[PDB]
Amino acid sequence: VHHQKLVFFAGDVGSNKGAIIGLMVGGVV
Amino acid sequence: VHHQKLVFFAGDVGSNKGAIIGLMVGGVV
Amino acid sequence: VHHQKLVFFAGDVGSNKGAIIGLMVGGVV
Amino acid sequence: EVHHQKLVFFAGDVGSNKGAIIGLMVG
Amino acid sequence: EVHHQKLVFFAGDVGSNKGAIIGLMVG
Amino acid sequence: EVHHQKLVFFAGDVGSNKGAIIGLMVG
Amino acid sequence: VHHQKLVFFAGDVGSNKGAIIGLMVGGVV
Amino acid sequence: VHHQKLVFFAGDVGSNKGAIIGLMVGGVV
Amino acid sequence: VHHQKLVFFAGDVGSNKGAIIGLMVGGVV
Amino acid sequence: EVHHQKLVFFAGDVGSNKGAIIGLMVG
Amino acid sequence: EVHHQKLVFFAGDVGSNKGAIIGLMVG
Amino acid sequence: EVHHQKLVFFAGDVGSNKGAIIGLMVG
Repeated sequence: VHHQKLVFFAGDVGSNKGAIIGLMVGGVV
Repeated sequence: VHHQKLVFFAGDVGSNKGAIIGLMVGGVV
Repeated sequence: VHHQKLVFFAGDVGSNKGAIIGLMVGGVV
Repeated sequence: EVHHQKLVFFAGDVGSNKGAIIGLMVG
Repeated sequence: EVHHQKLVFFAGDVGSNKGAIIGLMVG
Repeated sequence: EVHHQKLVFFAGDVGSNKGAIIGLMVG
Repeated sequence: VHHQKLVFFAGDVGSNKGAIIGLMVGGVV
Repeated sequence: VHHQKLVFFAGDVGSNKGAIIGLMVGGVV
Repeated sequence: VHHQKLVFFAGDVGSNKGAIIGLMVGGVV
Repeated sequence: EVHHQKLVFFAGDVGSNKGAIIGLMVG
Repeated sequence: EVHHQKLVFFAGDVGSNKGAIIGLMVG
Repeated sequence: EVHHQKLVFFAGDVGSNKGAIIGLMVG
């Protein structure tokens, strides 16, 4: 089982007001 | 089982107010 | 089993207020 | 048993409240 | 048993409250 | 038993409160 | 010759995002 | 010749984001 | 010839983010 | 002669500008 | 002659500017 | 002749500027 670079941003990210999650298994975001 | 670069952004991302998730298995976003 | 670059953005992304998910198996978004 | 909820209420303006507004009421 | 909740209430303006606004009420 | 909550209330302005605003009320 | 209480609010006004004008003779609102 | 109480609020006003004008003769609001 | 109490607030005013003008003859608001 | 204007542009979000956005251009 | 203007631009968010944004440009 | 202006630009957030943003440009 190999998980790598599941979300990849090659450029810039200006503003995050939401959620950025690699792997989401449980909980509330 | 090989998961790589499931969401890939080659350019810029201005603003995120929502969700960006690689792999979504459970929970509430 | 090989999952790669399931959602690919070659240009820019201005604003996300919704969901961008690579692979969606369970949960509520 | 009540668990794992997200609630997003009132994205715009609310003029007047003369009653009750309650997020979570238990019992 | 009540657990794991997120509540986001009133993203804009509220003019007037003359009643009750309660986040979490237990018992 | 009530546990693990996040509450975000009133992101904008509130003009006037003449009633009650309570975060968490126990008993 | 006598203008009085042309707009009368006996109760409460929650929010105004528009125009409330007594007497409108010229201009742009 | 007599202008009085052209806009009358007997109760409370919660929030104003617009215009409240007694008498509007010229200009831009 | 007599202008009096053109806008009258008998109760409270919570917040103003707009304009409250008695008499508007020229200009930009 | 150009006078007495009010301009309210872009009440929501703008994702991306790659061109020109100009309030007032004279000459 | 250009006079008496009010300009209210961009009430929400702007993600990315890669071009030009100019309030007032004279000549 | 350019006179008597009010400019209110960018009430929310700006993520990224890679270009130009100029209030007033004369000549």
